[PDB]
Amino acid sequence: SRLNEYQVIGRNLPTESVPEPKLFRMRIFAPNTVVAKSRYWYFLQKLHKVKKASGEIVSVNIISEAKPTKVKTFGIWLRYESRSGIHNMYKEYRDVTRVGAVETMYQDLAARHRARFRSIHILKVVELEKTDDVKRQYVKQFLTKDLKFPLPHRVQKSKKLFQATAPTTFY
Amino acid sequence: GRDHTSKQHVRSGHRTAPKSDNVYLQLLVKLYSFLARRTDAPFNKVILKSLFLSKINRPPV
Amino acid sequence: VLKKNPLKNKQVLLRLNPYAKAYAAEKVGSAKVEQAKVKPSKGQFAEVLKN
Amino acid sequence: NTLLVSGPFKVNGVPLRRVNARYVIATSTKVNVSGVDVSKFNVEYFAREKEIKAERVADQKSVDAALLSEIKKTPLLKQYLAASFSLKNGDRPHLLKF
Amino acid sequence: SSFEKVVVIDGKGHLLGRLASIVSKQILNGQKVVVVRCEELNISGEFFRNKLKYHDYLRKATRYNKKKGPFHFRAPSRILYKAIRGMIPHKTARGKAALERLKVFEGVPPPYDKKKRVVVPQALRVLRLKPGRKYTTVGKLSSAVGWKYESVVEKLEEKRKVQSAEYYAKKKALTKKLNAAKASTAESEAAQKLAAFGY
Amino acid sequence: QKEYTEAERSVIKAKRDAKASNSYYVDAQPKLVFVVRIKGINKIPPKPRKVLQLLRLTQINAGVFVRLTKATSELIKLAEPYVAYGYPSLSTIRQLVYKRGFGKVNKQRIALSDNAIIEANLGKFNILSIEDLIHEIYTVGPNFKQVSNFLWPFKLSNPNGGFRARKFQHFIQGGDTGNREQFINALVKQMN
Amino acid sequence: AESHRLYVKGKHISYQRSKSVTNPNVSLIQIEGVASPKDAKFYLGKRIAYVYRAPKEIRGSKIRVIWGKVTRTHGNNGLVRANFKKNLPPKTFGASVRIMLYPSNI
RNA sequence: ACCGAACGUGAAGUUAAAGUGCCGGAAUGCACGCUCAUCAGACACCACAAAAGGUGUUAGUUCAUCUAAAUGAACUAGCCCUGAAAAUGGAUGGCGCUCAAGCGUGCUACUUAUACUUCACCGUGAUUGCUGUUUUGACGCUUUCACGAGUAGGCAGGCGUGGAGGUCAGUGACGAAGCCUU
RNA sequence: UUGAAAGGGAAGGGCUUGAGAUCAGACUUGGUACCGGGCCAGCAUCGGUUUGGAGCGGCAGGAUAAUGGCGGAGGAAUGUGGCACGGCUUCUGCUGUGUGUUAUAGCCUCUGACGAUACUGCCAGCCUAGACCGAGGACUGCGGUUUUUACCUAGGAUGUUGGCAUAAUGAUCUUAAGUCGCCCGUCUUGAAACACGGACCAAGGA
Ligand SMILES: CN[C@@H]1[C@@H](O)[C@@H](O[C@@H]2[C@@H](O)[C@H](O[C@H]3O[C@H]([C@@H](C)O)[C@@H](O)[C@H](O)[C@H]3N)[C@@H](N)C[C@H]2N)OC[C@]1(C)O
Repeated sequence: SRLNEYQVIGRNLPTESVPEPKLFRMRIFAPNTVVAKSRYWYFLQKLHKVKKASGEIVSVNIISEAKPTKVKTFGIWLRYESRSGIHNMYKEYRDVTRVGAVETMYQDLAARHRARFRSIHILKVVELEKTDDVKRQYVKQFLTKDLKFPLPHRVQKSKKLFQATAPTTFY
Repeated sequence: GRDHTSKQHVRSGHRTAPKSDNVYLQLLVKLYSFLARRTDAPFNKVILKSLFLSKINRPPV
Repeated sequence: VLKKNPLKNKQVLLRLNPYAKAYAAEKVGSAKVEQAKVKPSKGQFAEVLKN
Repeated sequence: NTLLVSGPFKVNGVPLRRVNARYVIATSTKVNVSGVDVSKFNVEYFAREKEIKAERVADQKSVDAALLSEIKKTPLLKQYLAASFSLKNGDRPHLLKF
Repeated sequence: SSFEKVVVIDGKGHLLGRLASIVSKQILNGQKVVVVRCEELNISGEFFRNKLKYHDYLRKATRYNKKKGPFHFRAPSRILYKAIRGMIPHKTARGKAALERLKVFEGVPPPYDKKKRVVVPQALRVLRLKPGRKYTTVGKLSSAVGWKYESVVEKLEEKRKVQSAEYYAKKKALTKKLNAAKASTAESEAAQKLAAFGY
Repeated sequence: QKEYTEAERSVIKAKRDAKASNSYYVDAQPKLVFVVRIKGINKIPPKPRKVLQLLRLTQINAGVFVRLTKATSELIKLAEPYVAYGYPSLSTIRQLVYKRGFGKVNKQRIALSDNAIIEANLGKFNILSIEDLIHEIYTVGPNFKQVSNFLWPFKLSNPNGGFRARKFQHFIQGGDTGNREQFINALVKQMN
Repeated sequence: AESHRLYVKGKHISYQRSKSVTNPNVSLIQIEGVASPKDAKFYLGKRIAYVYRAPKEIRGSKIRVIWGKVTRTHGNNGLVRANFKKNLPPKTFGASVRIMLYPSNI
């Protein structure tokens, strides 16, 4: 629920020399539209030599998942900043939406690399259509034949402070 | 809290009554206070404020 | 002597806004909109999905 | 604003009297009293003026007659009315249906 | 979550601090608590590490007079008591009254040997710790730092368990007999009417 | 009421027509903001302090309506880390004026409890009722200046539900200050 | 029968307080069997009696009562805030109170 | 001296910063991971640590040998370990905590300041009106609104003491004044 | 000295309530058995403020949601049935590898006409659970229902009932409990200071 995927379309303000400026689109993963347009201007100012004051947002639109109940494996390409430099990396996630995999990626780079949201650029998110496009074993092990596994040591969550029967963990 | 734009609890700084204790001056002030309150003629308001003035603010004519 | 909220007191609402009676009696708050079923995005705009 | 109740007095020991609706729990059990004559019971009937006036005894008999007539149609209803109510250990009034 | 006259807790397999915080809040709210089998309490972390921690505790003593210093109690119930007292405003009269509502024991002495013992799921080690982690038994730690009565408690606990198993065998026999009696009077009119009501 | 609905339907129609004709409809930029001071009165540098005084924002949780131009935009730019602002909807304006609407009559805060009070002070500008005043605010009319200055600064409560964990950083970075652009209405519903 | 109770058991837990300052005018009350704000809202507006014994008889009785009422829930675990005619004395932290079933809305 | 917020006397509501295992008001709340330390770690200012090492574990980058069943090399950076020695016994505030009550991140609710909102009352400053009813108080009465921190210091309105002019044809040996007193 | 009370390495203070003691009041300067009043409370309805409910309903927008379901076309493998080869099976989920495309399971992509749901917003829509407050004191105003110079929820609380007046009710004193509270004065950037004066009291004292 943290994030949505938006398209943001913008251009330069029309002038006499350039009456029909080119339209540029970006795919932005943001909590809301304010942050979405902010990210769009951030990236346009880094790539091209355009500022917010001389441009305008043309369109902001939710991009919904095509198949929100189909299990997918995603590849994500990232540029992130560590404490000591700038690095590119590629990771894989399993989810039913692109936004879900992106939220997991943000949690994952927070957990393993101490990489905050401000320190990550999402280069590309791709649905991996073939089992041969899946590279990482930590997701590849969930794509095997007749997958099954137990859940040992079930801890039941009680509504009372004191229990009159011995604890059990069967399941 | 308030970010006060002006100084708080400021008296107007204009005399609202004679400092004099003369009873007959106060009778005149009573008359012209009624007149200034009930007539909207500027002359009466001017006369009312003049009765409040101190001695150096009423030079002899 | 007492401020009464027009959003709460109906009499104060009608004292300030006479049209509130017409708005309520004409069900303006839940008025239907007549139009046709259309899908104007089915062409190029579907580039929201991929460029 | 008060409520007119009766035990019936023969069943409970509580007579025709007034109670306040905020000091009562209304249950799900219903008795058809459509044939009970309670027309003349008003505020002045319980007006203040020990021994009970004979008219009050007569009216208690009259109302309890039809009341007991309808009550026995429901099995165990009479014994339910004869028994007091109390909260046992583990009874949660917020979770209970009456 | 009912208000009880006394709550008797089997300390076996409970983690020290979690049980301590729960019991502290219980006694502070006017609930009487008894904890038995404090020798069977658990502390997370390997035995050597908790032994080092207790030795760090032992090192602290009033320099100018050792008899005024912190008093280091070695018995497992006193280890639990130290944990609990640190979670109580024990220097107030209300805190002393709360601590007067608590009783802690090695083993299960009378009259608690014939009373119901309960567990606290939020403090139970098998439910709280990740399966691979190491933990300490408080009885073993107490012996290593000077508690003298581990074998006495073990012997008395063996005797109590024999007696309790005899009790349970008798109870189980009567329960089976009563179950047979209830099944015999099944398919009765009252029983069917009860089954309609959920009972 | 008719022209509000006609304005809404026409914008919807123009967006739908742009999708059909392979175009994009860009909404008219907002002309109105509602600015709430969410910072106390201590430790404010002189220039934003003066700016906040000029916006009549001299207490925490005071709110004013500002017509957007380059001049006022740079004014609000200066006060950005001390205010929360956005674009108020019609219903938000109506709720603010109805519940916490007060008029400046002879330097006195006077409740807008009768249309006579509004008409005796803004009648010369063709404002005769509370709905005229709300209309003049919402559609930034020729006499926005007089109507908005006649309105005493709105004295809001703290939000029911609180703020985000930390207020004093921009809305974009998870704080509460700056422009939030339609979410000012949710904040005002919390605070009104 | 063996039981005659028509009230719900409760305890006087604490005053309304921050870390260092207490507010005796508001008491925090634990209702037996109530573990969520959803279940506690049944008891809002119900009357509360703290019943205690005193050395000197009044109208022949040594039993004295302090009356209050439930005002709102407190926290997430089903505690409630209560308002008594006289603030409950702090020595009763941990003492039993009686939550009445009236004013009833069942 | 930092963060929040500046203060008349109160009621109700809501918050800020900071928090919610116990001490302590508020979740042993929901969630994805990382970490096991025979000196773990635990929150700005702030009560320090470096160069340099580790085949502890985790995730990544770039090459290479592979069915003519995976594996090898260099490297990057997270937590952990080593580097890390002082004098009374002792400090993540204490207890204690290990799928945390630790570290990174997301979320839901919840707790409470002399702050904010509405109301009451006090004062200050302004403000409406008041003579054929102004009538023995117009230095009065009355309508409405805003505001209230303070050393040095200024001013205003008052309280108390000895004595003096005037007045109450005042009190008092049937007890003045003084003194003691839930 | 007597009486009362309290007391685990000071005592004292503020706030709050309990307990014990003391004080106070309306049955009035009450009116002629009744009328009428004082105090404390229950309930009802209203007004102001405010917190809730697994709330209920109407409407709008978006890819005029995306999905799903149904119909149609195309494809593939973590390949179903079938078939061919095997180690363990008297094929008693036995079993693995192959081939290939719906068969004795299914899946994916595109799409055609309908129908919903989430998300966001609007309702001068409805129902429902609690808390705190009641300033003012003939009328005058704005509105509303119009049945009418009438009535109203509309320029700030009333109705009704019980109990008590040898009393609940309030205030102070002592004490217990909870929480907070360093020794004043002074010089000073900075004082509780291991800075200075101060054992106590009266009268004098700038
Ligand atoms: C990520 N930066 C880390 C910073 O977090 C910190 O790291 C400490 C490290 O110094 C500690 O380790 C150090 O300090 C401890 C003790 C003094 O706490 C010593 O026992 C130990 O020998 C010593 N190496 C280690 N136990 C925890 C890390 N987070 O120290 C600086 C640093 C290494 O740059």
